[PDB]
Amino acid sequence: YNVFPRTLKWSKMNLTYRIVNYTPDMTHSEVEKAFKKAFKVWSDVTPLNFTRLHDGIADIMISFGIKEHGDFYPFDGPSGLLAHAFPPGPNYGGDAHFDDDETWTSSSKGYNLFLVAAHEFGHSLGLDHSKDPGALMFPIYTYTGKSHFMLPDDDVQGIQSLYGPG
Amino acid sequence: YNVFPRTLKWSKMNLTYRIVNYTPDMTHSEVEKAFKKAFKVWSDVTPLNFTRLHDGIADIMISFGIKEHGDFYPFDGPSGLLAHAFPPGPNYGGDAHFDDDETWTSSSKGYNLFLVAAHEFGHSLGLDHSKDPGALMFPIYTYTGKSHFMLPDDDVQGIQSLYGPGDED
Amino acid sequence: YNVFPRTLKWSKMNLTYRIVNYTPDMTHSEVEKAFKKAFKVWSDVTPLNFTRLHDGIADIMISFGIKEHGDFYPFDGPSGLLAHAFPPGPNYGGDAHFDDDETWTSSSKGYNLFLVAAHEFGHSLGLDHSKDPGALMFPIYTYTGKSHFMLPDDDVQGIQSLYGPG
Amino acid sequence: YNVFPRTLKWSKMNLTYRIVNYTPDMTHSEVEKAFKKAFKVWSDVTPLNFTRLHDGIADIMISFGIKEHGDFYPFDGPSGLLAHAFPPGPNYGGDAHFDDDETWTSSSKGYNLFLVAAHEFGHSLGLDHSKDPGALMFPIYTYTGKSHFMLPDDDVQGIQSLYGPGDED
Ligand SMILES: O=C(N[C@@H]1CCCS(=O)(=O)C1)c1ccc(Oc2ccc(C#C[C@]3(O)CN4CCC3CC4)cc2)cc1
Ligand SMILES: O=C(N[C@@H]1CCCS(=O)(=O)C1)c1ccc(Oc2ccc(C#C[C@]3(O)CN4CCC3CC4)cc2)cc1
Ligand SMILES: O=C(N[C@H]1CCCS(=O)(=O)C1)c1ccc(Oc2ccc(C#C[C@]3(O)CN4CCC3CC4)cc2)cc1
Ligand SMILES: O=C(N[C@H]1CCCS(=O)(=O)C1)c1ccc(Oc2ccc(C#C[C@]3(O)CN4CCC3CC4)cc2)cc1
Ligand SMILES: [Ca+2]
Ligand SMILES: [Ca+2]
Ligand SMILES: [Ca+2]
Ligand SMILES: [Ca+2]
Ligand SMILES: [Ca+2]
Ligand SMILES: [Ca+2]
Ligand SMILES: [Ca+2]
Ligand SMILES: [Ca+2]
Ligand code: NA
Ligand code: NA
Ligand code: NA
Ligand code: NA
Ligand SMILES: [Zn+2]
Ligand SMILES: [Zn+2]
Ligand SMILES: [Zn+2]
Ligand SMILES: [Zn+2]
Ligand SMILES: [Zn+2]
Ligand SMILES: [Zn+2]
Ligand SMILES: [Zn+2]
Ligand SMILES: [Zn+2]
Repeated sequence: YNVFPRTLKWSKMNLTYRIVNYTPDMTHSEVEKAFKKAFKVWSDVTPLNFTRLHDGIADIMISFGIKEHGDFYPFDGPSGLLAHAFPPGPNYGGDAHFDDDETWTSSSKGYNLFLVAAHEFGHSLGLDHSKDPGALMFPIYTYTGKSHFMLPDDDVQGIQSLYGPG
Repeated sequence: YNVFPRTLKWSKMNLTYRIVNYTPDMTHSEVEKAFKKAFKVWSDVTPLNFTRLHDGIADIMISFGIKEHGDFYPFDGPSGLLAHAFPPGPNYGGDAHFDDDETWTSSSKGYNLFLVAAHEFGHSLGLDHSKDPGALMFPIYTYTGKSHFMLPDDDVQGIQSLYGPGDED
Repeated sequence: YNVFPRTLKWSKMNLTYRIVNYTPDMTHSEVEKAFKKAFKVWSDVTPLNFTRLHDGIADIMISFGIKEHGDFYPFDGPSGLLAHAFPPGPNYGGDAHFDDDETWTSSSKGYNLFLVAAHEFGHSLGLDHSKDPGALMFPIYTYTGKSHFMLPDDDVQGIQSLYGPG
Repeated sequence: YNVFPRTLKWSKMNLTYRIVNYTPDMTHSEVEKAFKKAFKVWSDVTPLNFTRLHDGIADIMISFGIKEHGDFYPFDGPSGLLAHAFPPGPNYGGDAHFDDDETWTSSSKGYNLFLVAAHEFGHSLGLDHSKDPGALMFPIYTYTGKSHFMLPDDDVQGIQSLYGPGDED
């Protein structure tokens, strides 16, 4: 027999990402910074490193889309589903899509992109939803106003359980 | 925290299905009996339970379509791809699609719907194709009609590696 | 230059149809009768004839589907959009899809299939929406209880303006 | 009663568009200037009006995507198909898609976004490809950058056969 085995973790520590397109809501510079900072969340506590490619295929393809946007898991217009990502693996594995029917922001007016991305990249790297209500991997969006992100211990233990400490 | 599970499987034992639409080739009643039996192939041999829904969102959405019918697996007219099913997962996950350019039956003629459905529902549950030529999960159609259907050992081991044996008696 | 020319009418009077699949809500016999009767509406007042095929390609392919069902014009779950059809032409032209997230009926409990089909086949044959509130080609569903359908004069004039009288 | 119109065209002169997302290759501002100019190619020469929407449902939804991006017209990486647009109609009708595996510019380098958009928007409005090698609707990319853009006669005749000339002065 055969089952469908999942890829439980990336078998390499060095990963690439490509920002394929850009939301109307934020500057390219703001978007870029949000994603760089969201990857940093995970690289800061593991041996994982993240390199941005401008062209061609990277492990983690990032794009913004609305409704049916190419994977038959359509988004839903404003609110509800915010974004989704695929777990580790080839092709669509690791990739992240953000519903551009949301208003994305570098602060408080709409969804904070850094925080939603950081959550999504947890998925990209092998983490499911946490049941701990303080966790970044908890299913619900929270934005504290705080200018300095610290990754909650539950997420640190989760990611470390896959990759070890940095 | 939670890491994703080891294999694609359902994380709950109680599953629902919906017959979204029906083939011209057989009565509603024959289609329903075929699919009920196909699920029982798997429930008999694990702790899985299957309940039919008449409408709304079920885990396993069953439908009959031809050519482009809403995914990346277009059908191809008569013979060829008979049907396909998505592995366990949300939305399209677990769904089962049957090519209605085939002849579906409850006999030895055309393609026996019970047998192809039993096969497809292994995919819906987490089994890919087997290489064991006696396996129900073998990717080639073979008709048998034994009064008491026995699931081949290779399929019993595959499915129980995913969900365990359920009540062994 | 080129525009995209529409096919304004079928260039043949004899047309075929295929019922590809069947709703859960009605017997095959009931469904069959509804479609036969809905075609009859248009054949009764024009030289058009309709032949049912069981297999292969016919001019008017009839199927029931939910959500995304193969043409990127998805249905919408219960209520709202009931069905849609394509105007005359090859391939998808003439075809009719019915949203099987509606309850279809031979009477009053849910949508009367005969009446919605008859409307859809008006589209299949080259008619747009009527502005006359009594017309079968008016955009809004009405079901009178009446056991005997008579096609409103506005629709008779519309279809005849394309094909002539029977 | 109403028979369908003779050609695929918009049955209203006031049309809206939405820039759903943006290419990495150019600033928001450059992208907006390119598209505004592309629409003005057609509004200058018919009674058509185009208004930008910042969100929601517009007649013409513009977006940048790669490979499978939600239709039956997957992109193909660099060169090849540059972009495609649906003819006038509801939902996908009028929408314009640009392959972001191309290099989009506001110069002679890569593919000039203004020119490819001007071309695509003819499709969004009801023009198919022309055989006139000097036509904007010719299916092959050619760069010119004349300060005052003149729409070629073949494209003026095509578009006005659909919507008339608007104010001729
Ligand atoms: O789409 C989403 N949710 C649902 C999916 C199904 C459809 S639905 O249920 O409507 C929405 C979705 C929701 C949230 C999300 O990203 C998330 C998830 C959790 C957080 C968080 C948090 C914090 O408490 C706030 N700070 C202190 C502790 C911790 C970290 C920083 C932020 C973004 C990403 C996606
Ligand atoms: O889907 C539909 N409508 C909308 C489309 C956009 C989404 S929405 O606006 O929610 C619904 C739709 C609606 C209706 C429909 O079929 C129709 C349309 C009109 C009729 C009618 C009628 C009658 O008045 C009743 N009798 C006496 C005169 C005449 C004929 C017999 C019946 C079915 C077919 C499709
Ligand atoms: O679509 C199908 N396969 C290919 C078609 C060609 C195009 S493709 O090559 O992509 C896939 C397809 C789909 C479903 C199928 O269902 C199947 C698969 C296997 C069987 C079987 C069998 C037995 O040998 C007969 N009995 C004794 C032992 C076992 C069990 C009972 C029956 C139906 C079989 C084939
Ligand atoms: O995708 C495209 N075409 C093919 C690519 C190969 C795959 S395919 O063969 O399917 C289609 C494609 C898409 C958009 C294009 O935009 C176009 C099309 C034509 C032009 C032009 C031109 C001129 O000659 C230059 N100037 C003087 C006269 C005219 C007008 C101004 C510019 C952009 C051009 C090509
Ligand atoms: Ca990937
Ligand atoms: Ca949303
Ligand atoms: Ca087939
Ligand atoms: Ca499912
Ligand atoms: Ca057809
Ligand atoms: Ca509906
Ligand atoms: Ca390309
Ligand atoms: Ca549109
Ligand atoms: Na947005
Ligand atoms: Na069939
Ligand atoms: Na139904
Ligand atoms: Na690009
Ligand atoms: Zn997606
Ligand atoms: Zn999540
Ligand atoms: Zn399918
Ligand atoms: Zn199979
Ligand atoms: Zn359809
Ligand atoms: Zn209608
Ligand atoms: Zn496209
Ligand atoms: Zn073109």
